[PDB]
Amino acid sequence: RECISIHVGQAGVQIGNACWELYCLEHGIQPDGQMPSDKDSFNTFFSETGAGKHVPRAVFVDLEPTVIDEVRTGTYRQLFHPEQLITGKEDAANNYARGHYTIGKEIIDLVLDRIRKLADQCTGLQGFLVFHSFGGGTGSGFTSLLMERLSVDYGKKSKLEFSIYPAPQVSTAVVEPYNSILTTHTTLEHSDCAFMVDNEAIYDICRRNLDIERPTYTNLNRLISQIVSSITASLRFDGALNVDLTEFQTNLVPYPRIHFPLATYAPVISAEKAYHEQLSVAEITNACFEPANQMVKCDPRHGKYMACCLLYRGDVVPKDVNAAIATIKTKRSIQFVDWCPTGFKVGINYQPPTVVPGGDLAKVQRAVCMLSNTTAIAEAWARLDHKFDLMYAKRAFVHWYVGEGMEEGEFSEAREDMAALEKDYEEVG
Amino acid sequence: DLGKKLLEAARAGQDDEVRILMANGADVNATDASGLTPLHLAATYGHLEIVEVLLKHGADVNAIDIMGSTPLHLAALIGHLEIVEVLLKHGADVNAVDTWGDTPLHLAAIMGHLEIVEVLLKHGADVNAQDKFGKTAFDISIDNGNEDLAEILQK
Amino acid sequence: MREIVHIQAGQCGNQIGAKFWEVISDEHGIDPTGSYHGDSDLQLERINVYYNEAAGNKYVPRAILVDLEPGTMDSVRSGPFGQIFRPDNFVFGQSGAGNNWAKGHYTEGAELVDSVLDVVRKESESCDCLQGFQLTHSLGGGTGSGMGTLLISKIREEYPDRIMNTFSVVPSPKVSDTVVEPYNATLSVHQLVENTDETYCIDNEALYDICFRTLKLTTPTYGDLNHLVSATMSGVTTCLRFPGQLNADLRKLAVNMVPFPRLHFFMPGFAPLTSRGSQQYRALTVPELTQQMFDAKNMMAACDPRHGRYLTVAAVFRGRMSMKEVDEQMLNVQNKNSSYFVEWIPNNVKTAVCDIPPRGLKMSATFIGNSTAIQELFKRISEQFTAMFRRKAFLHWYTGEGMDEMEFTEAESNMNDLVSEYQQYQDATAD
Ligand SMILES: Nc1nc2c(ncn2[C@@H]2O[C@H](COP(=O)(O)OP(=O)(O)OP(=O)(O)O)[C@@H](O)[C@H]2O)c(=O)[nH]1
Ligand SMILES: Nc1nc2c(ncn2[C@@H]2O[C@H](COP(=O)(O)OP(=O)(O)OP(=O)(O)O)[C@@H](O)[C@H]2O)c(=O)[nH]1
Ligand SMILES: COc1ccc(-c2oc3cc(O)cc(O)c3c(=O)c2OC)cc1O
Ligand SMILES: [Mg+2]
Ligand SMILES: [Mg+2]
Repeated sequence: RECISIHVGQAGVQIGNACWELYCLEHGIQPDGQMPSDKDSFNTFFSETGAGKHVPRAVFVDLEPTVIDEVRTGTYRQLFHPEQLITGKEDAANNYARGHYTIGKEIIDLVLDRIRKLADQCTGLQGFLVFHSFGGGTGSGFTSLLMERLSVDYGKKSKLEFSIYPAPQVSTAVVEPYNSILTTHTTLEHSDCAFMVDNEAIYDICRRNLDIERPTYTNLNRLISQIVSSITASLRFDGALNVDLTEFQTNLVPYPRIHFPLATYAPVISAEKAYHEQLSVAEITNACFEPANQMVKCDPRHGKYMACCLLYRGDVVPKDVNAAIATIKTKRSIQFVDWCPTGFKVGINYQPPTVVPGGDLAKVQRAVCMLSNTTAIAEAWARLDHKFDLMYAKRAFVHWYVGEGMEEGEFSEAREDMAALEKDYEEVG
Repeated sequence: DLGKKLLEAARAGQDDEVRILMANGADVNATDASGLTPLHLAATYGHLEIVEVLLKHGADVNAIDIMGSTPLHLAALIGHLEIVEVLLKHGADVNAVDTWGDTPLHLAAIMGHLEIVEVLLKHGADVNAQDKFGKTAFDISIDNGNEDLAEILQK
Repeated sequence: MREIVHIQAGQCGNQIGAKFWEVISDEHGIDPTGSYHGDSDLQLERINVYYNEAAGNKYVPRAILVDLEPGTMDSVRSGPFGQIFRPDNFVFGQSGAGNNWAKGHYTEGAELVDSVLDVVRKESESCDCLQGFQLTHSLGGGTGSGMGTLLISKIREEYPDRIMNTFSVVPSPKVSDTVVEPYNATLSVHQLVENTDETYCIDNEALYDICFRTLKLTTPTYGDLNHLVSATMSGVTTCLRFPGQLNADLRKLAVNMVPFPRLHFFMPGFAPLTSRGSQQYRALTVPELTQQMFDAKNMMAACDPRHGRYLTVAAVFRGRMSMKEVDEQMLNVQNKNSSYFVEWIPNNVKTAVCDIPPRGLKMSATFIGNSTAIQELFKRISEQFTAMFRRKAFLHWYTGEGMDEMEFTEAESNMNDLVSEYQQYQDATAD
């Protein structure tokens, strides 16, 4: 049962690069697609040609060519279907409206037809994993247009997002709060599960765990791809937890609108510490409840849990996981809502995690990604909504959107949806 | 009517035409529809020789049009330094006030005619004279950030 | 979003335009014949933004040269790079406009505008993905101001989804004591408020003041002034001409700098301020660069930023320097000067860094502010306009060209409305 990954805009494309590079290493696939090791569950993400070439089920889309041209000429110039690397000539100029209406309209049909080509090669297509920024005009506006069209053309298929949530340290546009709220409003009903990636959280982790004083996108993306990989490993390997996209929703999403789980990953160790003492199951599990290791800045102690999955990779004995969990349910004030099993779901993949040559992370014997649905992630929505409110009260910059095929009432409509979402979290909390 | 022709010759700078019309009885103090005299127009358009000849033949150096503008107002606004000098020598009121409350000092300051500002000050221009919004020439120089002008006005 | 079409109109427009092309040609390693003699590939990656590539690795400016006054033709050609421009891109009339906006906008200028539009169309049709136009002109004359704004409006009609950007030189009695210039500038600003997306306000009052009071040049020349202009024009286009993590193009600049369509007049600034042929052991630190960039003395418009509030700011550092040190200094200025940045536009100061410094400097910084203080520049022009208009001096020069006297009142009213709008957002609170 196949999964198709779609990467939209610069952030989505560059993060996709890092992910598929890691995927190839994890499955023993070379940059030209050849795989001696064997020739399996990795077929969910890789098709196979008659010549034994394993090709990602992946589409990359951008409204200008700069970043995708790098994929077309780089290490993996031969990995992807060349027709699944799709570029226009003029980007969305940081404007949701241009990505969704005026510029994105020119290429949406080509993108859907190229996706159809991949879908037609699947015998049991599960759905889509969609990578994109909140802040960009393409990442926000074209993604919501694409998600709208995918819901119509693939009504029964699941759609998962990995969404890059903006931070001022590395942001590019002052209007990123607008683009973030607009795409969240219009994509909410078309997405089943969305893992937000707070650039500020990733930036902080690079600074304090990896000793990188001024992290670049390359630093950020290698860490993000490690975490994405730990999230998608269950789809590409044998395992008992989160084995298809439907189960992501079953396990992590109790109601369709609050479908934003929090990812926490440990351990993150600088590659300069190649002889670090190895951390135990108990230590890496306890680290999953330290806010400093989260992919989104918020405080789960101020919220309630609705779900909690622990995805282990490496030298991890099940009895040690259970003892580590037992400790957590005692020493820790970890409050579940009253209507959810206060149980932790556990998957173990016994292969040790892979690290990419060129990366910043030390190899480790065991790692864990915790996926939890906590009401505390509403703090991230509140931070965005407040920045939206400051500018929108003056109608600052709104004329750029109204001039690009969008109506001013869509701003208020989107913001009311966000208010309802914040209230959704309060009522569960 | 030689008055309308004198008004036109003064504005256009036609010296000989001005001489001829005065020799045939043209009203040196004719006014156009707004009250401008030949001297106003020659002062506005920079015709120094016509200014002097008009002043030689009975021009009222301090005539006002309907907006209270004197010839010195207009010479100071447009920036004709030599004409400013001649008008003052012939008795021009250095502190004449027009309907907007402006003096010649106000107008030279606004337009950045710094040499004319200095001449007006030397002839007793009133640094405390306020326009209808309460502004003196010094206020204009401060509000404007014109440091050269403000220095000149503090002397 | 690659190519820019550059237009230069009138004497001022062609003079500062020529300097621009001299300066960025040198930055991109292009010589006066069009050959690339540089030793870095960063010089060529985005050369197409401003140059067409022709036969035999020769680069030709995408530049159109316009003037009603034929003598401007010859001045450009006699310049160092005068032979680099495409001869068919010279579009010139028989007689200048004599500082008459009406002649530039309505009579002589309107007779020549279609010939300019033909060359513009030719340059535009050969562009891969045209991003928009930049125009250099003065507002105090007749051609650059009157014909310049007519051109803008016409280009606007033909290319409605293309950005229009101007470098507009504002008049000052300190440089030209010609008293109709407030008329021409006010009529022009009326046009620019409606028809351009972004305008760099190059104020001859500020340029003179910098030269006379800071650089100690007792009698500044146009070359002294234009030395400051070309440093500024190079700095504000750096992010368009060299690859940058900021993805810079004219529309993104507009989206991030212009919160309200009419309030699109930028205050530029530059550090270090230098006189030409006057090298000094500069080696400005990053803290000196940051402080000078926000100093009123370094602004190319004669306005005190401390008298208003920054809606948006871009700061472009050029040279080899610590990114971290820049980040720390840039956060410092916002934390100390906190009250000078509007609180209702979060994260409204952007920093860019280009490794490549301008000619003759190891360190440099360029400032682009959308500051409500720019109302001081419009109020200065407005007061001179009003002083003249109330006595109706030289109005016949304009109405004699078919122009109506109500266009003067309308322009003055629109520019005063512009001032009121700046004051409105200067006093607005996030409450
Ligand atoms: N983590 C990460 N964030 C990125 C990357 N590239 C851009 N961003 C972030 O994404 C936001 C900007 O959106 P982009 O993805 O670059 O823009 P886009 O989707 O191409 O849309 P347009 O360029 O406006 O057409 C900002 O918040 C950036 O910080 C990246 O490679 N990694
Ligand atoms: N900074 C700077 N200003 C200039 C330059 N040349 C002219 N000016 C200013 O431009 C204004 C006059 O406009 P011009 O460009 O000379 O006139 P024009 O555009 O050719 O139009 P015409 O009236 O027909 O001559 C005055 O404010 C001058 O001070 C220059 O080279 N550099
Ligand atoms: C409020 O924060 C911001 C301020 C400015 C910018 C920005 O600055 C420029 C400066 C230039 O000199 C040239 C440019 O092309 C650009 C530009 O394209 C651009 O937007 C992509 C972005 C921001 O987010
Ligand atoms: Mg992009
Ligand atoms: Mg000229």
